Amino acid sequence: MATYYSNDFRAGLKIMLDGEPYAVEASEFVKPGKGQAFARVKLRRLLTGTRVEKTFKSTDSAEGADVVDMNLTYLYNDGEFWHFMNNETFEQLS
Amino acid sequence: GIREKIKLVSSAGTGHFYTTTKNKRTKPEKLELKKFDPVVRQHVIYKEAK
Amino acid sequence: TAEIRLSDLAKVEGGVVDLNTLKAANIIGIQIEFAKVILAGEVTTPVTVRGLRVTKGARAAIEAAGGKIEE
Amino acid sequence: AHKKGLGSTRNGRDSEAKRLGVKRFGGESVLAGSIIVRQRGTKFHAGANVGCGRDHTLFAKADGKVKFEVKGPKNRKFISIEAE
Amino acid sequence: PKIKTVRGAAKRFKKTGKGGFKHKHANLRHILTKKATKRKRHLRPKAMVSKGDLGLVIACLPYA
RNA sequence: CCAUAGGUUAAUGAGGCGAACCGGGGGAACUGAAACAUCUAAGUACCCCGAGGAAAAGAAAUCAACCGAGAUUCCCCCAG
RNA sequence: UUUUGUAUAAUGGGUCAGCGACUUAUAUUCUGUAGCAAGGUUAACCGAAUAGGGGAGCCGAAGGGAAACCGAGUCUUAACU
RNA sequence: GUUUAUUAAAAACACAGCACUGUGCAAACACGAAAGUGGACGUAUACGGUGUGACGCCUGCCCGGUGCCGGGAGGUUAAU
RNA sequence: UGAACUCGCUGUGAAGAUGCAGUGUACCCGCGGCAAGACGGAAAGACCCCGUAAACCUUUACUAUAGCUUGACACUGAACA
RNA sequence: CUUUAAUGUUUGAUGUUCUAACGUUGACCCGUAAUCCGGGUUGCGGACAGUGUCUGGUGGGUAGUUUGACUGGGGCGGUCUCCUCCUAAAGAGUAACGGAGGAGCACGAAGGUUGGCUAAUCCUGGUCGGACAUCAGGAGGUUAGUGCAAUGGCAUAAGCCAGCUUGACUGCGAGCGUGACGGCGCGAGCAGGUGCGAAAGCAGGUCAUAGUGAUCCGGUGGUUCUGAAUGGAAGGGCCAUC
Repeated sequence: MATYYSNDFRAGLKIMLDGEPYAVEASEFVKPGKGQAFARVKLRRLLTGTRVEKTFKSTDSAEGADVVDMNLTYLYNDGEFWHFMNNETFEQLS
Repeated sequence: GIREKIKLVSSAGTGHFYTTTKNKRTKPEKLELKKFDPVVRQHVIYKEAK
Repeated sequence: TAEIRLSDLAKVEGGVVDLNTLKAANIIGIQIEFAKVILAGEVTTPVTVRGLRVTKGARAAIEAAGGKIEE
Repeated sequence: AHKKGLGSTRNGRDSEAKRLGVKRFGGESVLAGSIIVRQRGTKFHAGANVGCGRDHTLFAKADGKVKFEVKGPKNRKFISIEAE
Repeated sequence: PKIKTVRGAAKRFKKTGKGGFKHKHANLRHILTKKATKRKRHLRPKAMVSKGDLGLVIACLPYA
């Protein structure tokens, strides 16, 4: 369980909301006089995944999980489902 | 974070148990340590559980 | 439950001691179902105790004055 | 009146002080089990009738007077107790 | 009207023989397996209330 | 068609007011919790109906403890 | 009056007279005091009643334990030097 | 033309026109714990809402976000 | 509108003096004028901050709810596919 | 697993028909000199709709409230807990938005014990071979290492390897140190029970200090400790613990 306000996630930090979990590509920061600060966070969808655009204010946080991206090795095909293979821990995957 | 906790269930008739932490993703086998039992007053080998 | 000293023991009525006649002496109460006798000191009369729970020391004290304790 | 922007400070972190040091000084009659010296490393080593806790804490193992030595080839400080 | 005793204090203390109060230590509800055995033995029996926080206990319960 | 609904006349009874008390219908918020949503405030304030000199309840499908007490209301306790 | 600090150019008061602010009930606690004293005291109520009856009750003399229990001991403990 | 009566009369609002959309009439919608009225003793050349504001020339591209509309297969899903 | 027998100056001072210290000038008292001062009068600053103050307004802030909407039961039945 | 029926299926999904519930803000008749309402045939609807209870979705149309603090004004930015050093003025303690770094762990061996060992980096010689692999020798001296920052520390080594093992064990604990307190920290030794060493002895974690949060509520296991008349159980209590 993690927390990330809009002054924390800036690039390559996954967020989780309802879901599906998204990814931040690039963002700017505006701290304007009279009013609250915000950030034009250009998010990126992960599942479908085309795009989503939100303008988060100083509130609020979002759950960051999961982030993990790593190199795999394809070796197997059977019917519908496929599998992969690691080289740093040698663990199966579906 | 990584190192979760386990429950050392006594293999004797008592319901006493020790608890400790073991990293499952390094040595995935069970622990068979041999400690004191405050109920039977024996030196029973303990077995790993959740 | 209620605890009873050895001072308020020679004034029950006569010699007999039970849950009643200690209730009339107003030293235990009305809602009492269990009563005991505890070594507290200075018992004189041959007190007869029936149905109470005399711990250890008043049994060596009431019999030292001439009493008999039964269940 | 104009007001320019102000920076930040990365510093500003300190600990609770651990109250280390010599507790009972020399020629002071102590009871058995009294802490004599709290220290991180063994600045003072344990001499006669003085033990060493796991915290490198030199504790008294008998009654008597705290005594400081300069014994040893490496010129180090020991702490002894003359049993009184 | 009479004084109403705070019920959160009467269920956490008990009157001793000479006016003092005993209490239960508070470290004993969760992740204790990170603590040592010596920390989990001296917190098991009851201990007395220190005199620095004794006047608050007497004031919050007059009857007991 | 019968009969009703409806119409007219008579008989007796009711309408309205009142200082508080009582039963039922409806029912807040400020405040307290050092904020606040549960809760407290409080079934209080108030609105409405109805009855009396008092009103309401009331002669156990009740407690009790394995011994017994015999409807209701009110006061002191039990007990913060 | 409020303040680290006021002749302060800090606040208040035109002056007079009248009124105007630490209380009341019920609990509990401590000191002083009075009565009785290992015992003390009655509450409502009957009452030709601030008299006398009324001991229902409250507090103290025994504590320890979470509790059953045990008792000048007791709890923790298989037992405690 | 109208408006901040009591410091702002305007570039504000209104306006005919235009377009989207709702509504087949016991209409939509509004008021009302409800019955009932408005809409209307009208009924799509009618009515309600929204945006723009005579007129002349015009009003381009984007359906991802959000809202609306349509389809129902598959997945998740309440009381029962 | 505290009381005044109510000067200029430089300096000190809660940090810009008719009252303090030094020094200078000035008989006592009105009327007509002018507004530099008495941090003049009038409004417990409108701005700023503080208060675990209030008020409305906004929204994909939180928990709710009117209304709209779906399904089951109820009023609610009978023949066949 | 699937295509395929025979069956008692469990029953839903709709789709026609019928009328007697219900709708009728259709006409006609009457109460009635009455476009309200009520009764009467009849016509069209029709078990749909509509309403009530339960329930999911939608819901600023509306209501109750929250929207942190330090701060060389508020804001903005930054910090909030813990650890090392300096500021800190030769005990301790000591502030600032003062100078600098780290932590929200790891381990069943990297713990316990017994036995044995002593580095860094240069220099020379040496197959591939080089600034840097391994080997041989010396100078050199702990400038090395210590699971991880920093100070303190360590050669009797806490640094490194191996054999054997689980004392990283239960009930205590005289005593003091440090805190307003909640708490934290050291603890000889006793009792039971093991480990290693022939033996003396050592071990209730790791060289030490960071690796962590109080309560309430809730879950698992054990223990008649209680258990609303009794005998049980539920729920509580204790203990281990999430």
